[PDB]
Amino acid sequence: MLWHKLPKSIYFRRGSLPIALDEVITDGHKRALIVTDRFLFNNGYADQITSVLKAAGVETEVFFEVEADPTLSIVRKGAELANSFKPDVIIALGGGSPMDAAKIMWVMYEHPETHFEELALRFMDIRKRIYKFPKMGVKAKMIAVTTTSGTGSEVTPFAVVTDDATGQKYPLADYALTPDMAIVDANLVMDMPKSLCAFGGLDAVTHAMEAYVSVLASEFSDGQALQALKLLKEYLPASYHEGSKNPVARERVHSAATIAGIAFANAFLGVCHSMAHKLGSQFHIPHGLANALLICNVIRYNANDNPTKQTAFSQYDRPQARRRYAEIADHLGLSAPGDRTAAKIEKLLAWLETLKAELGIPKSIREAGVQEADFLANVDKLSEDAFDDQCTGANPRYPLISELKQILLDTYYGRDYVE
Amino acid sequence: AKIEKLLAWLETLKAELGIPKSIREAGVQEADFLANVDKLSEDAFDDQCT
Repeated sequence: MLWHKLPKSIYFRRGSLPIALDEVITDGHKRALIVTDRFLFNNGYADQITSVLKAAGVETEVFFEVEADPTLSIVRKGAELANSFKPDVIIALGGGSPMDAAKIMWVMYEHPETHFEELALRFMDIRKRIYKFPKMGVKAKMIAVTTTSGTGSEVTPFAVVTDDATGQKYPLADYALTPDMAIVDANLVMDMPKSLCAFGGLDAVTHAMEAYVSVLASEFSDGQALQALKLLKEYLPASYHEGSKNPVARERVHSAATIAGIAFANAFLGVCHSMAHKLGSQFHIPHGLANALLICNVIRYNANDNPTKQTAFSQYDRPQARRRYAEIADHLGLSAPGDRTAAKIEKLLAWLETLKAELGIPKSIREAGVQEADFLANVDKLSEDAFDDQCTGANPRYPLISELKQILLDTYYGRDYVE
Repeated sequence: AKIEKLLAWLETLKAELGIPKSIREAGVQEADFLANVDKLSEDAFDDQCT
């Protein structure tokens, strides 16, 4: 059995933040808490909510203590602040870290008796509905407001928490942590400088390129993935070169980014996802350009006819990983009227590197400022640590350990994966 | 000879303290460095040297 699960209401467009939070004034809440960053609190972005909320009169406060990664102790102080305050509306603002930080400090606010480890053990993935999760939404509810164009963490039920003492990652994922309302505005994002826009643009590119060809791809998220891929090729370079002098392409890039976030929230992600997580978490690389270096090698990694060494149910559901890449390529409008498969694959993967040219990213990991010593020292620390971190995964070809470090070495030197 | 023996020493010191050998290995691209070299060239002249 397969599903399609979304938040209850997604409101969106340019100039829609103050008119969306009128319905929480009308019904019916009186106390509120805001989770955001210190940086946006230093600027005048957090006052745009509090100034509207205090005119009707509600109790508001700001938690601007969010590190770039959640550290499992910030959320403990946040839960202490929350059950000292007792609110019933939690508004998350930002991108990435404040959203899942608010999710984790909300799930421990509804159940202060549950310990973290049984949450870390009972709940690690979906496709496994054993057995159930405690009832939430009883004394509070969550609103999610995005700022950065390119992530979809306001519609996805995912969270990543880093331990302080051991440095241990913990992913949490079940469909009881999606927010109740997602607000998609474009006025909040008009002054971000390049190339912060290009990072999120390539992040949305990879999230939409992956989630079409997964093995969990049902027919309910194919059309939206193809729509997210269609809406970037006209409006991402125009948003990169000028801005905010052209206030048309930026909001369309923003909206297609949250379309991609809707797309991968049901058919899950792949291997370059966790590889980008570990590559960015170790070298302190910003997430978003890590997979932009990897994605062409991953497309080459999946473009093989049929090596039957680690395949599974190859006559049951999946046609071919080649053919769906060909479908992306000739749907996008990049093909002659008379072609074959491999020519369409080549015309597809020739194009995004020409895009990455003017988006202005380095051509390997070494030009991003990564030495040889610590890289070759810890490559076998990462090579199998990126195997058990849920990949599993919906890779069309099941991988093994020594095939990932081939990608990790071919990317750092600036070569291609061909055999 | 004394001057040469002096500046031969702290290069061996920088060896085992583990620091890169030029600015490029620290992670500085060529484009924005050649863009901003004449900005920094005279701006580091008036700034009290003297």
